[PDB]
Amino acid sequence: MLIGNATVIPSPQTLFHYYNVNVNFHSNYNERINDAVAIITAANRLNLY
Amino acid sequence: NKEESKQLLEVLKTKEEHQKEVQYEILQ
Amino acid sequence: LVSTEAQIQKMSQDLQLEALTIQSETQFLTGINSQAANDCFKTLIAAMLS
Amino acid sequence: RNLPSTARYIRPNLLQDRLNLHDNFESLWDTITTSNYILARSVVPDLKELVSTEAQIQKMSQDLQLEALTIQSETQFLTGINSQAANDCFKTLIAAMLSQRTMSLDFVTTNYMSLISGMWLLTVVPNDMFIRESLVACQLAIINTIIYPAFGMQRMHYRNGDPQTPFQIAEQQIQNFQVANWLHFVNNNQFRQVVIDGVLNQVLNDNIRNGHVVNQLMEALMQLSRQQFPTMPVDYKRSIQRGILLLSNRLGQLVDLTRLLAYNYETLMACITMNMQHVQTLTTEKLQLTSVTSLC
Amino acid sequence: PAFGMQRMHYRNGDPQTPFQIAEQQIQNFQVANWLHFVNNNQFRQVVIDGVLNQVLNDNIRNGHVVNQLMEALMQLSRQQFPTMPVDYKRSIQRGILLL
Amino acid sequence: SNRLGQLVDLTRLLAYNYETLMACITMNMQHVQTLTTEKLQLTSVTSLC
Amino acid sequence: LVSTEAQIQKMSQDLQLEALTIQSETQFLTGINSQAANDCFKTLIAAMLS
Amino acid sequence: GKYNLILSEYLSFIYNSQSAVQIPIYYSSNSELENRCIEFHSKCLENSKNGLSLKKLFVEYSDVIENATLLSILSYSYDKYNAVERKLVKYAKGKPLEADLTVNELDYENNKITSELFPTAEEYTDLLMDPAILTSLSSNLNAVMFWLEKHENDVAEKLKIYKRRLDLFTIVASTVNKYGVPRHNAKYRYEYEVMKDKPYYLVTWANSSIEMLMSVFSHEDYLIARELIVLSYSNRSTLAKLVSSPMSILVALVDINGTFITNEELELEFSNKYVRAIVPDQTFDELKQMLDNMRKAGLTDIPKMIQDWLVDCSIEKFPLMAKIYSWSFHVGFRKQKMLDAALDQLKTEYTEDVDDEMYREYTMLIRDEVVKMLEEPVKHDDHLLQDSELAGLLSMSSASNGESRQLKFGRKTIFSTKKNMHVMDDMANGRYTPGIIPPVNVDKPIPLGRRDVPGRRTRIIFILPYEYFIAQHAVVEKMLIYAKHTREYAEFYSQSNQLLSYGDVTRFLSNNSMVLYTDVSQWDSSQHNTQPFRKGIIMGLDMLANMTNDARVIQTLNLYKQTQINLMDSYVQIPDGNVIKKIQYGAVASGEKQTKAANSIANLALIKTVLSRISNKYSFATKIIRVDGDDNYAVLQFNTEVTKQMVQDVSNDVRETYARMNTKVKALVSTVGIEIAKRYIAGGKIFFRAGINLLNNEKKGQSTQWDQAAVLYSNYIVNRLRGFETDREFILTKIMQMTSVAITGSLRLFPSERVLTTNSTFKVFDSEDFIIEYGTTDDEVYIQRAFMSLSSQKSGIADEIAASSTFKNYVSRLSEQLLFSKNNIVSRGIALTEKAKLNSYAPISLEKRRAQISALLTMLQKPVTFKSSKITINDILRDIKPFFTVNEAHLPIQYQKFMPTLPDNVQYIIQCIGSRTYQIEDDGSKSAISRLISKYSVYKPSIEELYKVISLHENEIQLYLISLGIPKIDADTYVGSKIYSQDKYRILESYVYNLLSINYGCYQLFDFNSPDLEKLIRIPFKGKIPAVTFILHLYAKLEVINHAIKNGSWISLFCNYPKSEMIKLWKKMWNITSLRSPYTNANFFQ
Repeated sequence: MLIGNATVIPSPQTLFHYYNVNVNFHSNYNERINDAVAIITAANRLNLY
Repeated sequence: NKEESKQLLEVLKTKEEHQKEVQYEILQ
Repeated sequence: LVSTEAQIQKMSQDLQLEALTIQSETQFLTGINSQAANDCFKTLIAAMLS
Repeated sequence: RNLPSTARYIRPNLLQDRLNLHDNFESLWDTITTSNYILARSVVPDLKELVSTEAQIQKMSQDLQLEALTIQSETQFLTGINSQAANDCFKTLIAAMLSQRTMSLDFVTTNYMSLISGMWLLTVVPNDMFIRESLVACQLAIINTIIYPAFGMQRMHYRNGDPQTPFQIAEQQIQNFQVANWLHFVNNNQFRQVVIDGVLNQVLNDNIRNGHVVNQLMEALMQLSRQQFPTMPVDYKRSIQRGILLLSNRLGQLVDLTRLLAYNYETLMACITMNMQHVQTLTTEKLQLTSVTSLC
Repeated sequence: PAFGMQRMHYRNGDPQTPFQIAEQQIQNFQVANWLHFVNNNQFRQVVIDGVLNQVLNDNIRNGHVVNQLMEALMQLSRQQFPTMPVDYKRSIQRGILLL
Repeated sequence: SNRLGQLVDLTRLLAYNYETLMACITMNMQHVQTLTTEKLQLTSVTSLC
Repeated sequence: LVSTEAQIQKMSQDLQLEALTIQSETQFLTGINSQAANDCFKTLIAAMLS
Repeated sequence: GKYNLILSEYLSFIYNSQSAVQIPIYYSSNSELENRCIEFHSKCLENSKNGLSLKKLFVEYSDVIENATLLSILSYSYDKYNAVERKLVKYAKGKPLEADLTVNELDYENNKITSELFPTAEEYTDLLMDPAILTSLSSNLNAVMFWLEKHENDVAEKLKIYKRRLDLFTIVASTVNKYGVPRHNAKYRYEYEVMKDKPYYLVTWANSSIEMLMSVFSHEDYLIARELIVLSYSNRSTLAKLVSSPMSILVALVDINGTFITNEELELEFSNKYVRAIVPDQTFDELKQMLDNMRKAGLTDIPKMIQDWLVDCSIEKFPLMAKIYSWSFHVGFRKQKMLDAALDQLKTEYTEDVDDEMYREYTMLIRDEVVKMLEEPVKHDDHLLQDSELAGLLSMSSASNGESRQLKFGRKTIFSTKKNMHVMDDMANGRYTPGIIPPVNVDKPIPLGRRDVPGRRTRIIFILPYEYFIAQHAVVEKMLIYAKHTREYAEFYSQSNQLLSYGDVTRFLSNNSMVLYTDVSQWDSSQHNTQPFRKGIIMGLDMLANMTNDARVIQTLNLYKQTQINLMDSYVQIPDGNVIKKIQYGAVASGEKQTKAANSIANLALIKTVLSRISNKYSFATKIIRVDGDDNYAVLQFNTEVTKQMVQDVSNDVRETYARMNTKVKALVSTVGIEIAKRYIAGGKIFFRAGINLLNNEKKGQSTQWDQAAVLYSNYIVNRLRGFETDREFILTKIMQMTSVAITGSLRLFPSERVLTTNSTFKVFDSEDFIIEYGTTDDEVYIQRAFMSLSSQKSGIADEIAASSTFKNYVSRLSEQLLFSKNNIVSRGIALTEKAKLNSYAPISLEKRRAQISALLTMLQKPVTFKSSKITINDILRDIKPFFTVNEAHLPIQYQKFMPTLPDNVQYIIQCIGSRTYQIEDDGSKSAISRLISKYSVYKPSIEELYKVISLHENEIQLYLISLGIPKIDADTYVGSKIYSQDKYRILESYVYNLLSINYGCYQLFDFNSPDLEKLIRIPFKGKIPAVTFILHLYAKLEVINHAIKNGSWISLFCNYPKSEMIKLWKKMWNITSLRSPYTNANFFQ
């Protein structure tokens, strides 16, 4: 009920912020996965029982 | 006095008897 | 945004209320404020994106 | 527990009435029925969860678009909507049907909502289960001011000692298929005597249980909404039709309630040892009809 | 109540939402195509640039679905409520006119 | 109209009581226009009705 | 008899009065009381006999 | 029209001298008759001012004596305020009483001589036995003796009561005359110099004893009085708490046959359900030990009364117990020291043997509850969270009484405890600093208050700075909002104005179910209110901080977090004589905006934590859990039927499962009953606690001699409804003696019956209990217009404070924190609005009310005023009356008894009509204007202001609403919506209800939506004038009911109200000038 002839678009700084944050999270996600996968595959190829 | 009080303790058993209790007690 | 009170004055005029009845129409005015329009605008979009 | 074969148990004597105390021992049968009624009241469940009583009345009020502060005067449609009567009715019906006790009605004819909420009751339950003069009065009122005016029929010409009830003499007058089948059900509604597990029982239709009678009812009422009241004004019609719209909107909940009562009643019928006769009784149970509208 | 029908007898755990059964109960061209759309409204799972995406219909984006809905509402506004009173008509029709 | 039958009954009752106090009459009773008249407020009829 | 006030209740529920309107139906209530029904019942019958 | 005769006889009795003269004054609404009254008045005043006999003229002017209306009576008589002894020598032939110092635990709590405990008056304090009430012992004794004289010739059962109380008063008066009368100062305190040669605890015992013996109506009452009066002279710390203790077990012994139910807060719906009573064996042994202590104290009759009932354990003879249960709370307070009262609580046994698996779970449940409370507002960014500072700054009026601090407003010095004023003081010197939360440590410990209630322990109160309130406000309000609809927060569930009176237990009580109920009032110094509770909340705040994006909110949250840090280590200023102790208390107690709901939470979490251990050995379905402050109860139903052995073993397991967390408890398990502080149930019948001491109070309020009489009468009415019934005539005697005023040594003034029971701001009681009385006459209107002309008054202190610099600074900071550039159009409005919440400050009220009394007094003396047409209620009823018609009715009996302790007539009403089912917005909370007020504030505004505000033009409404902190955009939107016109009727409903105590007292207990009441009220419907038909139906209901109460029989009604008068009254509606005092209300639920 309260709108007319005025458009709101995300500012590019907000976009870049959102994108960079998502980027950093995803890269953190993959790198820590790769870390943990390394330790697991290490420990199962060494009889650390 | 207190002889009758101990009798009050005794007579306050017969009243308000539950049924499951006497069943399990006969069994037990 | 358009002025809340003005738009809602138009709603009021277009409803022809009565001060002496219950009028289900009255409940239509429940929460036609600003600060919720923005809240809904944020909540919906953030939900649909997330 | 597992019990040995050394154990024992005594069987009761559950032999039915050798005396036929439902044949002219009416003061004792009154005592028995009253005893069973009041006993049965202590086992009807409480309605644990409901809808609040003021958040409903505002929906009803706004549906009707009523003058302010008629809530506390209760322009007669709106009287006695509260609980403490709905539960009372809920309790009374079940305890009475178990004890097989007739219940009398203290209502008003000015209050047409009472007449409207009496319909669901007087349909789902046979009429020989109540006491005669009360439901005779109520049916007479209903016929005279909701039904026959909706087709331009005359009001009535009723006789005190009349073999037929208004619903009997009404099934043939009016011409509607839906209502015809509704009234067919009404007139031919009755209990089913049947002996099961040794005990006699007054049983429901097996259609009443899985509630579909209410669909015939809705068909008739929706049709009557679609009619006109030529002899009468618009506001009168408006008031009545709103009064049944307030029930229409609660339709599905009524259906569920009907099924629940039917289920619990028959379930408890199973847990009866003394045979259950269908016989009118001396003393009754008062029933404000606002306690039906309330319950509904 | 506008087209003069029963309220409903709807189950809690119905395997159909009310709109699915109501797609076939009704007699109205606009609403029936609308309910068809509703039943077949769903996201599009598409992998673009490595990432998945829940993409809309490309008829939803450009608002045109609203024309089916609003045409249906115009063909509802013009209706009478055979069962229900005129105050109820007034309330409802006034509200939907605000939108 | 919602007290129709009751008014029929009332009419029958008046007729009965009329012909009953007529039964305790001996001097023949003529249909003649009298001098003086009895007033009658119709509010007093509605009440009765 | 019927109680005067309950009968007026019934008439009121059926008539749909309005407190802000010169109604014609407002004049239906003048003199509904007993002691007049009695008075009419006595006058009519006495006159028809005499 | 009878009270005044008893007043006259009292005057004749107390003074008795030839020199003792009695001087009436009258008034009349008729001009000619008024001039004849003036004449009579004149001649009487002259005659009085000439030592002439007044008794001669009284026959000649008989008309004035019969038809005119009285105000008051003066009395000129020479005396040196003694007279008690001069009457009392005859009534004191019994034996005096001897103390027993080896009864109370302490030494100084014995009733020994003052000088043996306070040799110097410089170290004396009467506060350990201060009655704390503006009424004298001499008043009480005078009342008693006049009562005794007048009830000396009745011959009935009434006389058997009179002989009993006469014997008691002989027993008392022998003891009193042994030493003498303590003499009151101007403040009704008792100094060292009168008590210097007498026992210290003689006064409270005396007052309390008077209160008891005046509440004797039966033989058993006489037994109680004889058995308490002689033992209450020595035991003063372990007596009401003692005898009131077995009741919690006794309620678990009465089989239910018939029940009452809740759905929604007053939905009653009786149930014929039967439930047995599975009592174990060892609880009888507990009871026997309690009775051994009871006998060891010196009790003979009350073990017998407790012993002979058990032969049947019937509920018909049981109200005696309930009666007894209220007599324990009418013996007085254990007014010991702040220190020693704390040391009842401040004994701790903290151990490193509890689980750690338990506290983490406890903490987590608290955390989860916090998140459930705060998910929505923290996320959707509500204005009230952002502007929490301004919100708290508005809601300062609803806070506690801060520590006394020296202020100065221009050219005066003030020692206010109101925290808004503290903030105002701190604003000037740059000290207003809400972001910097003060510490609470060695460098700044906390003061204390004591929350007392007889028959129980003393609870403690924090006395904080003004930042803590601000921090806790917004979050606790959102928590409350969550708690409005959560059922288990019993003190906080509502339908937006109600607390659940009659419990939620009786749904699922049965032979298969049980209930565990438990007192948790000592669990304040406990080991579970320290570290885990606060850290759980902190964790919840962390979650919530990660559940929002705004920065203002995070600032608020970090400050609240740090507040919880500071509350984790908290020291406490406590004096002891001259020197001051400061103690480590890193835990929780009352005295906070957060404490109540948070304690409810904490008890909920605690019981949820406890409740996961019965599950190791039993299968039950938790049907209900409830927590309300100092207690909590949970009901549970089993897969099978209950036995004694399962209750006993469950009880031992529960006790030990509390012991595993280092937690003391008197564990109580039952099947039918509970006992808690405010109410209790036995056999499906609700009883209540009647514990309000009359002649001894909790603490020292701020009211006058006047208003304390009204509160005491309200409490009398309440206690009467509860069951504890005192003789109403005594109360009336006290009311007249406390509204009597001494203008000189020999002048004394006495008001009349038609001033105290008349609807005004000065109403005190009613001529017929449970029934307000109205005015069909000109005269009640006449004096009401006069008193309404006088109610509106000024406070020069308030005027000069509002003209100071701090007020200006306050306004400036408000402005620039909200809006600017309307410095002469709204800011003045905001100042006028702040004035509306300065009046909460007590000395302003004292200035204003004492001014009101002086203005009142200068027209009580002299004749009366015409008052210029101002319409009130009695004008309306005067005009409504000539269109009524009564008829004899006959109602049946159809409602069930469930409150035996009521009078039988009250029950007869209840046994013919229903009990109430709703609760109308007496303050308009559900009104859409109030759902804005509940959005930007908590504040009430009183219905006087609202009833006026709606009547004005559309201009000053805008100013008035914007001035209340509301912005301009929503106010404009509110004016455009026109919902206030949809709220005239609700406001008027609330107005009339508040004026007529409809939601305050006996009429608060009644269903006006009834069908049974309605069929008598045959008012036909007209429509389009809601106010008239509303008020007509209401007044007719009251007429029928009052006729019923005073005469028993019933009637119907009829009102053919003409439209002409409808229209004449429609314009008289919204210009009413009337008002009722807050102090006169009597809430049955306190």
